[PDB]
Amino acid sequence: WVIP
Amino acid sequence: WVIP
Amino acid sequence: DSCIQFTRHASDVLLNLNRLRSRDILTDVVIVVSREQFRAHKTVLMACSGLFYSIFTDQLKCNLSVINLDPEINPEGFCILLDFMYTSRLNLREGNIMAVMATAMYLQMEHVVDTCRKFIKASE
Amino acid sequence: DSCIQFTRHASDVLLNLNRLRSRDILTDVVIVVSREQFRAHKTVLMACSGLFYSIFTDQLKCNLSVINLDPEINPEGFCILLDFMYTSRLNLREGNIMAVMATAMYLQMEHVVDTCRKFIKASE
Ligand SMILES: O=C1Cc2cc(Nc3nc(Cl)ncc3Br)ccc2N1
Ligand SMILES: O=C1Cc2cc(Nc3nc(Cl)ncc3Br)ccc2N1
Ligand SMILES: [Cl-]
Ligand SMILES: [Cl-]
Repeated sequence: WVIP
Repeated sequence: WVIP
Repeated sequence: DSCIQFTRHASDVLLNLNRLRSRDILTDVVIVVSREQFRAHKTVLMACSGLFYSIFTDQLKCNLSVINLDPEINPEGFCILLDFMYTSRLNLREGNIMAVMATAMYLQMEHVVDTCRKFIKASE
Repeated sequence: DSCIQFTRHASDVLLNLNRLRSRDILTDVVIVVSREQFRAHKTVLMACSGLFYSIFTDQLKCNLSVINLDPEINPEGFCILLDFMYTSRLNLREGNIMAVMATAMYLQMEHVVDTCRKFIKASE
């Protein structure tokens, strides 16, 4: 999971 | 396009 | 093999499937969550959820145009997860995390369940 | 928004759609290319090809279970492109590049046409  |  | 690969292809496909969803093109099922209705593509639901995969591979349920979820399922939690299926983006907030995690467990969406458990553990 | 994103989601969705294709699950159209037949999901074809997008948004053709391609289309070129749609991998070889490029132009698959033109320009 990432900060888009 | 890339070499997978 | 000696194939070449187009890096953005999978993302571009999903973006187009979401565009079809937004314009209600070739949607083939209604998911009923209490008083709310959500139109979707059976194939996308199966590709994202262990529960929908099991439902639409059943010889009788594969032909249903309406699927009713358990009454305990929250429509907002479902909506957030349906958006995630078509976009890869999850709108996880303090106010919705419990409903989202419960819905992802029911839908059998393992990666969503995992991030919810980690975000909850960080706040305790 | 304040969304989080699961990097591998789009690739995982496409991998599952290809698994449904391999087991012939929920395929809803046959593409006829001369003596060959190819089963597929209308939504995936539309998401990958400007030609299929135009075909399945037509109020009459959207309901067809069989689509016949132009007789000039090579079945092997189509097969290579159908595989690319479901996997992001393109099996481009000296022996098939002309047929693949011609098929991608007909199908309106701009990124495939672009790499074919570049590979052809490098060999001249
Ligand atoms: O957390 C998750 C997400 C998910 C998706 C599917 N979908 C499919 N799985 C397989 Cl093996 N083949 C085709 C399809 Br469509 C099955 C289980 C799960 N569990
Ligand atoms: O080279 C390409 C690939 C492609 C795909 C689509 N598909 C869609 N396009 C739009 Cl804008 N919305 C929904 C869908 Br499905 C249209 C044109 C093209 N040209
Ligand atoms: Cl997931
Ligand atoms: Cl393309």
